[PDB]
Amino acid sequence: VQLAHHFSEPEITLIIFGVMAGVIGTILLISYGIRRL
Amino acid sequence: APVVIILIILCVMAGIIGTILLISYSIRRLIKA
Amino acid sequence: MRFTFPLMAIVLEIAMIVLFGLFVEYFELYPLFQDVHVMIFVGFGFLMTFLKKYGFSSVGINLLVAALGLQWGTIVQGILQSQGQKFNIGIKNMINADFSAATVLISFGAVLGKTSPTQMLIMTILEIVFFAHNEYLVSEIFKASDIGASMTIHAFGAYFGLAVAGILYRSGLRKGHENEESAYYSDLFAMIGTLFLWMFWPSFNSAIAEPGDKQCRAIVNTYFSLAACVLTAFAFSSLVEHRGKLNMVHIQNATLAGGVAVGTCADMAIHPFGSMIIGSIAGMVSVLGYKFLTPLFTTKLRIHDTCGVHNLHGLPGVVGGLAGIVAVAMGASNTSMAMQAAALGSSIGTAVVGGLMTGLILKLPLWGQPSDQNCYDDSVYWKVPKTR
Amino acid sequence: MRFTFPLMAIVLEIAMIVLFGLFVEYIFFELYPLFQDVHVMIFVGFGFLMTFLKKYGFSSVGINLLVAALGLQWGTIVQGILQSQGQKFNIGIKNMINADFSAATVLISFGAVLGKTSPTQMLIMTILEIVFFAHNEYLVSEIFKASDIGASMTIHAFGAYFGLAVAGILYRSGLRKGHENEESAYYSDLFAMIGTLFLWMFWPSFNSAIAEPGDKQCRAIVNTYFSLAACVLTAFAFSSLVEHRGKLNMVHIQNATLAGGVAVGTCADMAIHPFGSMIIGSIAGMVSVLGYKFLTPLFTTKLRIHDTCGVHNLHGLPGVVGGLAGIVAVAMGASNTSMAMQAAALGSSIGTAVVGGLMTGLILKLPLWGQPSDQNCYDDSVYWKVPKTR
Amino acid sequence: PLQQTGQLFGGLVRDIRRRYPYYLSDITDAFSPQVLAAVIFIYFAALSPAITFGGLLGEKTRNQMGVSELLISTAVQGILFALLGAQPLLVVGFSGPLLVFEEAFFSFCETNGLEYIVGRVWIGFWLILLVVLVVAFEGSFLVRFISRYTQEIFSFLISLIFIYETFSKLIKIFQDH
Repeated sequence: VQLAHHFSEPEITLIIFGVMAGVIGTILLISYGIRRL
Repeated sequence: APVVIILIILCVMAGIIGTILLISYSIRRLIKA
Repeated sequence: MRFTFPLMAIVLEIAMIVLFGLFVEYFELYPLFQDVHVMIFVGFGFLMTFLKKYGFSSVGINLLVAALGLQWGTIVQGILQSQGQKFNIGIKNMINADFSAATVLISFGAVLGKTSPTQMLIMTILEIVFFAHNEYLVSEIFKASDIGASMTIHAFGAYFGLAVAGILYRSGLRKGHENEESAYYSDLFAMIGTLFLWMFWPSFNSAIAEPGDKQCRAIVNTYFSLAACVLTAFAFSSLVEHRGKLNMVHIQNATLAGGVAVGTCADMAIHPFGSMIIGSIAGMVSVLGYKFLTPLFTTKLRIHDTCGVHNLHGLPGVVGGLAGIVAVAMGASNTSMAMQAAALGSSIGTAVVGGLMTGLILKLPLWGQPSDQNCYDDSVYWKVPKTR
Repeated sequence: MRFTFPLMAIVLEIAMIVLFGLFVEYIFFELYPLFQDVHVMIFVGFGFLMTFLKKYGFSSVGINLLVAALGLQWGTIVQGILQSQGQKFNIGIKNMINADFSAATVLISFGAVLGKTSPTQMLIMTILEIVFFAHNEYLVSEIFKASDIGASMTIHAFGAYFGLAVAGILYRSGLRKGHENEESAYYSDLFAMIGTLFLWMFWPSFNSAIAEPGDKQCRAIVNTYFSLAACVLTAFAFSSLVEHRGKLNMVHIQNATLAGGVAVGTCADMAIHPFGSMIIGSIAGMVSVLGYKFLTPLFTTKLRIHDTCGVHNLHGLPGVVGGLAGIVAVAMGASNTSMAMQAAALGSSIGTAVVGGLMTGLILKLPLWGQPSDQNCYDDSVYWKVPKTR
Repeated sequence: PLQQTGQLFGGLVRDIRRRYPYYLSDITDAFSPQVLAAVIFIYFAALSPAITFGGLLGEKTRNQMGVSELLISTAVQGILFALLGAQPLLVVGFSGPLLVFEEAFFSFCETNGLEYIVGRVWIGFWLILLVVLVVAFEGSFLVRFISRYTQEIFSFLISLIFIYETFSKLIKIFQDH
């Protein structure tokens, strides 16, 4: 018996991967902005 | 339901072929240049 | 890529093995099955060997396409008949798988010489899916009588192939091609396929006929339809040719139109006189189609049909459907008028739509399609001997 | 000399007539269509399969007919004598089917020495090989009690290794780097495709003719059907894989597409499932193509065994794969009979084929049968009137 | 191989450009009996650590991670690495240092009332973020500063530890019997 969560396993892992991709993209854009100005 | 199964089988085969061809094309475009 | 074809063949075979493991479990109709088998592999394959430089591809891709087709058609037709459950395999399953192979080979005749073996594997898979769905619709939803399959096999295969060939149109081939020509011994070899199809067609139209009166009538009506078709096809070949010379294209193909056009009415009580009427009309229509409609389709409608399958399978298949409707009109069968008409319309429409989608997939430059100059040439895909 | 071939044939025919008069007397109609299919396989399939040689089509098909016409009579006599233990026996449809099976074994052996032998040599080979084959098939069916309903070991492996032994004994030094007449032509290859297609289509009858009526015969038919279907796909795929620029090879398409029918033979009537039959067919096609590309060149040059039709790649290796498949099937529990008895049948089939082929080839090596020269090998004109026009 | 391009994922692109051209040779070069003998050797060499660390990971984690999980992970990652990796001769598997981490983490999760299986699901989530960033900025160029000194010290130490554990297993048999 497992506790019922609002997000299912595919939904929660998609959310986590999306937040991870946003963090990676933010880091890459920051690195792109630096070393140019 | 049989139509769903047949469409699922076609989707699996199409996905396998498309993924393999996509990997081959990506490797080719990375390797030639 | 030279590895696309072996990769697709191996992947498709592994998929076939897995599907058989998932869905498949384990004698008076076996001779009729073997007759249909000879029709599938010797008949069509050597019938298409008329091209002087495409005999290897004709017979070999016939064998490959039909071998893939029987497995895939077994799986799809069994899944349809079992509604996704496991099903057993008898002689009837093998016969119906050979019928699906026949449909794919009829469509192959439309695109012969302009497509790759990889394109042929893809077309086999997609076409068998569409054909099996339409045939289930005709047999179980409409419950129409098509025991010889003028509509579900011949008309479907012809218009599927025509839709594919229309999508795969090449501008450089509309005026003709130097490789698109027959040879003397090539036509001699094509006569082998013609004769085997003619000899064994009564088993084609009667294999899955209901035992008793229907199966006997399917055999007798097919035989006399072909007997009349031969005479009328010979007569009309001479009539449309200068000085009345016979054309081997007509005697190779239009001599078999009676078997196609009698398929719907094969098991029905149309009588041996009526079967001969149908066969004569089929031979005449097939000869007229080769001489006047094939140039019109190639030049004006931009639909190139290599083997003239519209004249052997399409027009005679439509004639067979209309004969079924008329036979229902005069009490030869207890099936409804509207269901025969709906079967004809559904077969033609499903064939056209499925052929459009399949040809759109086949148009992607990923399958090693031959160039315009290299069409109708074995050397694109085969090692060819130095002498004939 | 000039009359050796007709005199040997007339003496053999008179001997056949005398033996038939001394030993032969007169379910049939149910098994007759299967016999008809097997007959077509014997005389049209095997005969036209070997017509790929550009200057040897006449000898291919005609010597196939002479060997099989003689072989059916001689196999009837030998198999009936062995079964009846020297007593007079009655012939039925089973006798004809088994005689055509013996002829098939001899034709498989003939595929190895095609183009390098005389008709007299093939008469002698037919006579001796039928005795050897029938003695082994009686040992495997009656003493070892093995199940080989499709005869992967007794017909295919036996015939292939018998022919390989004869070809090794009849080895020609001046034919190891090739011969101008050893080559195909376009229409010769189309005739070979006629033979290939008839063999491929009628192989289920080949594998189910002697099977027990009911579930076993139907299982043999279904297994052969789907094994051949899978074999075609894998043969085409590996022919594209192993050749230069991915071009298909007509040798592979003509021969390796029957490897599934060869290999499913021992397991034909067993309950391996259709999917198991497809796995054997897929491997059989792969193994046949790889044999044709790599094994035949090595056997011809390193081992001095020239095999014209590549019958080792179609009947030899797939026959051994089928016998091994049968051993795995008994271990899986698909079949009755012991593992040791199946293994005994495989070893007996090869050992007998190699020993009998050695003695037969030693007899054939005598310079008395008008065998051709290295220069005249693969040429119909040695024995036939060949038309000027192709 | 250890130069820094300055382009994002530049080192990743160079490695694929270097090894994937040889992909056809990576299949044909295996057609030798030495490769098959290597298969039989490395099969046991990889299966036995999998089984032994599987018993320990299970004993120490209340079978929340055990032999079956380790075997499946080893097989899947080995297949994907041989199919896609740039140095196929590496053998991918569990190790000692990684067994000590699982015990420390399982003890940490036991102390703090945490679920060990979910904790790792989050550690794995953070691992993907790290390796993407390091590959993005060519962080594997820092490997060039590991000279033969450090390499040989690590190699000799790991070989000595392997021999010592192999003998300690035999010592443990004599003590039990």
